[PDB]
Amino acid sequence: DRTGSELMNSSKLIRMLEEDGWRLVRVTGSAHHFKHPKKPGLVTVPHPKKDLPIGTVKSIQKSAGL
Repeated sequence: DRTGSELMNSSKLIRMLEEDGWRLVRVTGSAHHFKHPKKPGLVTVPHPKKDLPIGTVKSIQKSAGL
């Protein structure tokens, strides 16, 4: 609930990130650091318990999907 470095996300689309083959290579309290063994991309989803819009997620999908 800040206005800086808000990478926090909570959405069903995070599950898609898992199903795409992204693996948690670095475990953190809230921030899940995912790496896909094919593309040089690192996706970090900090997942709290809260209804969060996909506004940041669709930005993640740019790195996670492309």
